[PDB]
Amino acid sequence: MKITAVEPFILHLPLTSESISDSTHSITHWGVVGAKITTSDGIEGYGFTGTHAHLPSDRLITSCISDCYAPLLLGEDASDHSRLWTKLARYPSLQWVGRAGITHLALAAVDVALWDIKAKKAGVPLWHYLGGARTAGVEAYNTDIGWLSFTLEDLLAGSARAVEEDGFTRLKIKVGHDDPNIDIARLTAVRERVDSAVRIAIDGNGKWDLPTCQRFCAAAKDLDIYWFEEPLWYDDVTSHARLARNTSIPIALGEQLYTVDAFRSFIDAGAVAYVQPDVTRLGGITEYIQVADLALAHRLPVVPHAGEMSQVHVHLSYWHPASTILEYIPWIKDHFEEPIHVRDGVYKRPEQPGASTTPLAESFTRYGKAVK
Amino acid sequence: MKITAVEPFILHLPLTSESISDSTHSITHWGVVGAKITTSDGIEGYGFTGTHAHLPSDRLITSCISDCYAPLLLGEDASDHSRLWTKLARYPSLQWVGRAGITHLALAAVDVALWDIKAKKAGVPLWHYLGGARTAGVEAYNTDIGWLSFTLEDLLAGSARAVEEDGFTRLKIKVGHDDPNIDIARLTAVRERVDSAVRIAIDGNGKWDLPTCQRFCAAAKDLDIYWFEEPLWYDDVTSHARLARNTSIPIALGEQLYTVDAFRSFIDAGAVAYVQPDVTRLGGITEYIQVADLALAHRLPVVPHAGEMSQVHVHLSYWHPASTILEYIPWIKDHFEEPIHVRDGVYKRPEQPGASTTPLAESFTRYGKAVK
Amino acid sequence: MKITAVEPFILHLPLTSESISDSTHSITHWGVVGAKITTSDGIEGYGFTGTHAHLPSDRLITSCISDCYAPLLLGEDASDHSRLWTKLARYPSLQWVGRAGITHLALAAVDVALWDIKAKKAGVPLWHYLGGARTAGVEAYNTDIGWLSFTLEDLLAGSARAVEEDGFTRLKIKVGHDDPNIDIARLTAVRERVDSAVRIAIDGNGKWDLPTCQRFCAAAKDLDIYWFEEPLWYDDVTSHARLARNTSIPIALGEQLYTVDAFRSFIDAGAVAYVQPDVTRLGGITEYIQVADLALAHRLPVVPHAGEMSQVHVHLSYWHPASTILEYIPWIKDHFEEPIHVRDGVYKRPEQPGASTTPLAESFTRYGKAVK
Amino acid sequence: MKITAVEPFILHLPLTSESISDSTHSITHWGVVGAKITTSDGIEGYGFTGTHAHLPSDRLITSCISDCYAPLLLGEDASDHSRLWTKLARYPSLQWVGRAGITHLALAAVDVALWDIKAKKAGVPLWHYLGGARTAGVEAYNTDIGWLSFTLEDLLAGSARAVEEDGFTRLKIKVGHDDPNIDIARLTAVRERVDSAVRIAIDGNGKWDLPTCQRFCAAAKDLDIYWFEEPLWYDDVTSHARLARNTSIPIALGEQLYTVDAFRSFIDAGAVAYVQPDVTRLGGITEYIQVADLALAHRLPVVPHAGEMSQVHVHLSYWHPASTILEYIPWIKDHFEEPIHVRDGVYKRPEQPGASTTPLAESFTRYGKAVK
Amino acid sequence: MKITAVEPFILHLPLTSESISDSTHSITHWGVVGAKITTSDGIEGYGFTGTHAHLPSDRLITSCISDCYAPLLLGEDASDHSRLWTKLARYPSLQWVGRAGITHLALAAVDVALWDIKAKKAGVPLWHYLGGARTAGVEAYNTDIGWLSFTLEDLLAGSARAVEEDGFTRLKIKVGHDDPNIDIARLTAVRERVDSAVRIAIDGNGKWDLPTCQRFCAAAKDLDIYWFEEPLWYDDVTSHARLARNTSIPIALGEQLYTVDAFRSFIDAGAVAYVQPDVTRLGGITEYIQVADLALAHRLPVVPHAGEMSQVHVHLSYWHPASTILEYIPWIKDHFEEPIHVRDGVYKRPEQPGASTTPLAESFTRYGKAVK
Ligand SMILES: O=C(NO)[C@H](O)[C@H](O)[C@H](O)CO
Ligand SMILES: O=C(NO)[C@H](O)[C@H](O)[C@H](O)CO
Ligand SMILES: O=C(NO)[C@H](O)[C@H](O)[C@H](O)CO
Ligand SMILES: O=C(NO)[C@H](O)[C@H](O)[C@H](O)CO
Ligand SMILES: O=C(NO)[C@H](O)[C@H](O)[C@H](O)CO
Ligand SMILES: [Ca+2]
Ligand SMILES: [Ca+2]
Ligand SMILES: [Ca+2]
Ligand SMILES: [Cl-]
Ligand SMILES: [Cl-]
Ligand SMILES: [Cl-]
Ligand SMILES: [Cl-]
Ligand SMILES: [Cl-]
Ligand SMILES: [Cl-]
Ligand SMILES: [Cl-]
Ligand SMILES: [Cl-]
Ligand SMILES: [Cl-]
Ligand SMILES: [Cl-]
Ligand SMILES: [Cl-]
Ligand SMILES: [Cl-]
Ligand SMILES: [Cl-]
Ligand SMILES: [Cl-]
Ligand SMILES: [Cl-]
Ligand SMILES: [Cl-]
Ligand SMILES: [Cl-]
Ligand SMILES: [Mg+2]
Ligand SMILES: [Mg+2]
Ligand SMILES: [Mg+2]
Ligand SMILES: [Mg+2]
Ligand SMILES: [Mg+2]
Repeated sequence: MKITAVEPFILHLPLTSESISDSTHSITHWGVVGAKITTSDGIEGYGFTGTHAHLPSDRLITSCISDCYAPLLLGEDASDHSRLWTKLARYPSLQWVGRAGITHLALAAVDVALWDIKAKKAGVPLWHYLGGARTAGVEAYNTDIGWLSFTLEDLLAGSARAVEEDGFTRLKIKVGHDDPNIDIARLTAVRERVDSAVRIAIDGNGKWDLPTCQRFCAAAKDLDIYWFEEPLWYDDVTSHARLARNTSIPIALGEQLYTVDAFRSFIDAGAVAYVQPDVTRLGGITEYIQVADLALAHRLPVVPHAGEMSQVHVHLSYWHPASTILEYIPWIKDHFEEPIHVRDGVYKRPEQPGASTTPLAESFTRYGKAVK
Repeated sequence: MKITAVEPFILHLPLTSESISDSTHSITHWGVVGAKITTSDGIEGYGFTGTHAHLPSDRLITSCISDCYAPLLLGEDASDHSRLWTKLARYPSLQWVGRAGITHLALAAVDVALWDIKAKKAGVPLWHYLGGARTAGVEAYNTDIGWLSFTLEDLLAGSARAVEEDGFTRLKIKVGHDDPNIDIARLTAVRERVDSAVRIAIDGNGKWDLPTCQRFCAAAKDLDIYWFEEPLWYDDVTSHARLARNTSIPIALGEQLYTVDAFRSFIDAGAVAYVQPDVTRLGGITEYIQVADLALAHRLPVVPHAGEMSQVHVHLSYWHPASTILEYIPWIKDHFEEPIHVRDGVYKRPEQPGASTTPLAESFTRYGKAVK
Repeated sequence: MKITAVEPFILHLPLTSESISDSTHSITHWGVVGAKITTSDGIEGYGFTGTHAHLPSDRLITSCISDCYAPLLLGEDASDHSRLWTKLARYPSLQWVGRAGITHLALAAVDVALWDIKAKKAGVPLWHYLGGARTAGVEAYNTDIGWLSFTLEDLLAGSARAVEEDGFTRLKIKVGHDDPNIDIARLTAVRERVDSAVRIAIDGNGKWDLPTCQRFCAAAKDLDIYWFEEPLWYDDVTSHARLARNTSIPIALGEQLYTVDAFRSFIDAGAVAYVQPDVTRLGGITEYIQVADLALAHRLPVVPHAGEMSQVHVHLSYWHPASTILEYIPWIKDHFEEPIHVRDGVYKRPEQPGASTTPLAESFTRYGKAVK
Repeated sequence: MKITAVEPFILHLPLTSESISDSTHSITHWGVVGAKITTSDGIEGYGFTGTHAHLPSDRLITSCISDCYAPLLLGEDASDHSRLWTKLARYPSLQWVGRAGITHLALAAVDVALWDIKAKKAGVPLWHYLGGARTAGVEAYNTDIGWLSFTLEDLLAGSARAVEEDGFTRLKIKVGHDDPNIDIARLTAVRERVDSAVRIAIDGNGKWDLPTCQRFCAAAKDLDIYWFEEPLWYDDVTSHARLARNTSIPIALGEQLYTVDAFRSFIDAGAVAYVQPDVTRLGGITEYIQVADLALAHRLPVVPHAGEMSQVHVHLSYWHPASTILEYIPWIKDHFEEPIHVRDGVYKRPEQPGASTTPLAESFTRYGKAVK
Repeated sequence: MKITAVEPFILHLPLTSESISDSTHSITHWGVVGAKITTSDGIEGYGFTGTHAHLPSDRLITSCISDCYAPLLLGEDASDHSRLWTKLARYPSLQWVGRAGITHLALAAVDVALWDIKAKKAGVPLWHYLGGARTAGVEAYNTDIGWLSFTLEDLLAGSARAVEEDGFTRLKIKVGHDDPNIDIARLTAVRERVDSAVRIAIDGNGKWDLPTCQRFCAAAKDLDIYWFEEPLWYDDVTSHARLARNTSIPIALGEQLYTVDAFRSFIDAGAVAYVQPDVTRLGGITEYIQVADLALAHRLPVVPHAGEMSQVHVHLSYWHPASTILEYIPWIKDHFEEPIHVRDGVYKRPEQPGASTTPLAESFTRYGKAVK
């Protein structure tokens, strides 16, 4: 049906703690920056990217949606999401300043909105729309207990609680101290504290260089590390490729990669084992699927990064057959008409029509930010 | 909606000539071998593979459909095509005798029928269902004027008529004489006879070995050969990789590859530049799309092989953005409710709901063969 | 001598326990699916593939034999097994739907029957026919004690028994739990239970992905694992090549590879150390010998998978100079005119004319299935 | 000296023709989009990126300068350009939505401005500031005669005039018709029309795929093509590496690469011979010099793309010892206090203090666009 | 300003001990061998290489400065350091006998002098001149406690004092006994004596062969070695590449590499992780910056070798963004107008105008050697 409006929005949503840090960033709010797209039948779709809620750059994203993309969308058939992807992504003067960064992030929001419309119009949740479930249950792993800002006491207590009270069997812990031996001490303590059956991944958020990583990986050989995420600089294929061959610890990455080209480059190089596409980083669901299919072709597991806090990815992980486990961070879920829900370490299947990207009205009222 | 019936069928359809040959095969009929699947809502989906109309082996495919797969489909929701693909393909005892060959051909027919249903239920042609058109017009190329069984006089007459009467500006001509210099002579004569702006691809159907191809390609350096399809034995990746590096002539292949894995092997090795997935050889549209995505990641053109005489691939080439041109062979199109149609070298865009796999009732009656 | 009849058959034979499982399959019977080929001199040759005894698909193999291949065999000189291998394998309309899967499994059964005729006519067991013995004793390894379906208790009791009562010094144990640390625990217990001089290989039957295998293999570094069989997806060469370089544990594979081409791809990539051809999966003894010669040229060991419960491979392992040890599973032996036999961990050298593929007349009677 | 103001600007400057096209873009104006930075001593520095004068996206770049970066610049010592490059480029919440695209183009404008200040404070032109001249004359090549939008007649006329009247001996001609043989015809005609000692490079602006390029390059074997710029998709390293190996024609690229990492991927793969950094695309002069040094280490020539119509690159090419020739397009030069000037195919060496980025005052009033 | 005089000098400065040794050399003095260059404004710039104070070869370097290079410098504008680098380095008859060795060490002294002038004329320390500080503090590592000539007792004493009294948390210890197990013993003792958070690098000074290194690195697996510097022969890229792949211990090198080309060979081969350019070995600051930029493009750390006891490299490490830590050896610092100074393991940021290369006037009279 015809697109009748495109309306950008910004939400700045509070976190589990007043501030959290990884190796590289410290944040107080999560940005949900996106667009609401309405069709002539009254259907409203929502899509968004995920930011660190820095309002001046959030507004670059919304301005690209309103001023650059909206005129290319109004009056077009929303059904035609694959045609409209190319229309926007490769619009020549936008491509000139694009292919990555702001324009791509804004493209992601639009694309996801169109998919939310499609599934809404069909009257079914997206995972079902796309062709049904590949698993009886998508397992969660808990990232929220693992922030680098946590003192060791708090890291241990939260990790213990997740496992002993909340039924997680999979955690992810941040690393990235200037001296990695501090990380080794932290992980060693977590491993002594929790049951040996608990799987523990780690994430460096691109902090370290190749030689630092080689040493750390050798030092972590007995800690049964499930994967090491973003060990190195995001755009350095070759360093990842060298590291992967130097250790048995699997490398995970993808949350900072904007394009299918970039994923191809890392995958072909053997520089990534756990592939982490993100509909908020890549060009939406349309490009995510292409990356997932690339991963499948290499028989590599798809573990998407929670740029959208798994609101969209719970669908894609329930559906796409290369998928395995699913990141869990509970910061924003209660602000959606259909919150993700994890119990006993398993994500529930979405039930409402769409991609569970529709925020509560009250959340816009309370936490909406002006776009100009 | 629930699947209430799965009924296999075989059509043996006559060709443009009494017999045609390429380097390897001589045939008098094309086999359309597949499944009609009915759902509880009265929708009827069709899908098929393509064979050389050898009845005893055609019945192997239909028996796998009725005897192996129908019990796993009856009563399932036809909507769940992704889940059902895994259910069938990976059914352990079938996988044991499968992963390729007869079981995969049968899987292809089922998977296409389920997509036909899905598009029919949505009330739209498959290309539109998938997300809209990537082009205003898919260009065709004519294979039917190029058979190896044609005398040079007839090869020339047909090629000239395609170009000068029918408006084709793209042809494919078979090669594969024992002495390739005969092919060079044939191609040289075609090149002298038709306008220089006619594009001419060639197809060896896997007849020659690596040294024979190296010499042939060097000898063909002034003939402006668009691609060299299946130059070497179908499962030999390395020989293709070495030829590709030895010549500027592009290599095309895919029509004999059963799996995404095989595609990945060839692509990653640099052993193919024109990727030729085929919904009748791969595990249907579901697996085709994965291969198309894989080729898109490598920025390589998708030019699918007409195993279904392009009745399905017209949709897929209208939609998938890596697609370029489309093989035309007019043998079966008049037996469908929506025939493909080419005018002035361009495929007509499909209009009817479904994947244009629905044969005319009267074509079953006249050309059907008993499945037992 | 001229072939005068080709008669397919199916036997469904019971196992050591009522059900066994590995990482991927659970089965209750073994399918012996094949052909009896009679020559004008009254000699009867038997050859068969090995299936999971799924009757509907067993009948696809037998119908290929009777309806597709029998017409190409009747009247031919059975002596000409090399010429007839090509005649059948490359018959154009059948190659079109083959090269792998059902048509190749059927081909295997025919080929082995022709070899059985050749050795019977000569009056000698196959190993002798081929050129004599490479060893005075083919050592066995016991797979039947290691099924993934066994509880730790039973796994330990069976392993102890094979070693302590039955004189085995080589075992293979299945792995492939969702969490490989459960397999680490099982293996560690076996290692504690049996004498250190027992060689223990493992087999994942294709169940895990590359990063999972990397972590497992690092974790298994002290368990003295003899080989890790089918660690990854069967058709994924690259993942195997990366795993092989990441660990010192040798990789074994081949039971699922249909062709000499697939073996060459894995071997050339350094993706396999223990090469596992199977006459029931490859195109019979004919293609087996090609792959065994390929392995010899790489100075790699040939350790065939017991698709035929070693009834044929005992001959080939006694003869081919690259051969080493031989899988033992005792499920079907007692149904043959010459059962394999293992005493003190060594295979008895066969003595009767042929390839020891002739089943007892009573076992058709009791365990035969109708082919139609 | 302290930075006291940061003021963005947009100029839309008319071209030589009403419209021009390459294979991908059609434009009527050139966008000079940047920042004027004032220090407490009264020095004003100018820097800018280069756009296709699409006002809604130009304003994303300005809004990044004023709303994201100015607050990080006000009160800092302008002299600290290397420290400030990092402060802005790696500011956590901006890196989150950057590393490429709009944030990087804005960084480039700021960086160039701070270099302009530096050389203005020192009272010397940039090339002298950086350490003196590597050549007595930088040779020019004329791109403005070769647009794809030119008829053959006009391409010939203009090329002839550049060479016969204006004293150029180096030209660049666009290619990228859907059928490359039209380009071969065009080039063939140009080669006939102009003297044989005229060097002719070509530029596809990323239009074609690998196989198309392989065939074109073979067919261009006698045209003496100096380089083939952007033959393939901008982010596809592998296709470029494969092409570079397949032809003797040198590959040129860089104008679309945002980072040193991207350049290093292409250079290390042997995917580029003529390295084309651009201060308007990379993060300004600071990042350009890194890339030029990287090219030097590989002994490859540096031939920067005219994103700033060579107002800045004339300095960098007079200084950096890896530099060779310099693109010339005369669209904006007369709008500057020190226009570039080419006589007899050689650039005048700049004389005024600064980076020749200062527009004439009347430029802003006549061609300025409002930033909101 | 014009160069008016070029005057070479030699200082022989005493060390911390009467003699020191590494695996290859024993020395009693450090040679500061360079040039004082005077301009017409009265500014005097100093630059030097670093020798083992062998007077007959020191005088080859001085004689190159005075007899080969001064005539190419007198009357030139000192500001033109990049042009002059080329004029000298590539002067045809000197390049003939150069590109490395004595002519290159002399070039390095001249180049550093011209940079010293530049920063002195601008009235600022070099690090500020080049664009400001990348860090608030450059960390030091102490090499002077680790000489191979130290008994185990003295190695332990000094290491303990550096850490416990002087506040170092980073040390470098020489290795290179004929039997590396003596070094393993030494290191093992050091690791026991000092706190576990002390980082310990090692340096073999090119003493051992590949197999010796492979075994040592394996045996050093629990010693937490930060890097292994110059493990192998200085010009043997391949052995270094093979070693780097065989161990998780990072390789460091560069102090013996004269050119950017050599660095690029090692970096591209993956033969070095810690890049160690030295202004006294490469052609001064000009060539150092090229190599540091090359390392940046590979995201590798730059840790320059103290050929000038870090008098110059303190500036380059405060500025260049790829820099990490800085070698400290206190032998000569007190002989300079601005000594380097380390407190609590951190270098003071230089304050005086110039490159801190200016010796105290009384240095020449007390420690000067005659150049003829
Ligand atoms: O790496 C991640 N998850 O895998 C998170 O995205 C980051 O840690 C947060 O955004 C804070 O920067
Ligand atoms: O190669 C082909 N198209 O590209 C055709 O499929 C074959 O030539 C036909 O099936 C006849 O064997
Ligand atoms: O892998 C094996 N031996 O090595 C066995 O073939 C399988 O475990 C059985 O057929 C059950 O699936
Ligand atoms: O490729 C180029 N120079 O080498 C030009 O930048 C483009 O042709 C213009 O921006 C118009 O798109
Ligand atoms: O290798 C070193 N630092 O890293 C030192 O330069 C040498 O040990 C001294 O020059 C004595 O030969
Ligand atoms: Ca790939
Ligand atoms: Ca081989
Ligand atoms: Ca490099
Ligand atoms: Cl951006
Ligand atoms: Cl997942
Ligand atoms: Cl996983
Ligand atoms: Cl959440
Ligand atoms: Cl607002
Ligand atoms: Cl088959
Ligand atoms: Cl094409
Ligand atoms: Cl047709
Ligand atoms: Cl099959
Ligand atoms: Cl063995
Ligand atoms: Cl048995
Ligand atoms: Cl952007
Ligand atoms: Cl040049
Ligand atoms: Cl201009
Ligand atoms: Cl020398
Ligand atoms: Cl460091
Ligand atoms: Cl010192
Ligand atoms: Mg992460
Ligand atoms: Mg073909
Ligand atoms: Mg097995
Ligand atoms: Mg260009
Ligand atoms: Mg050293």
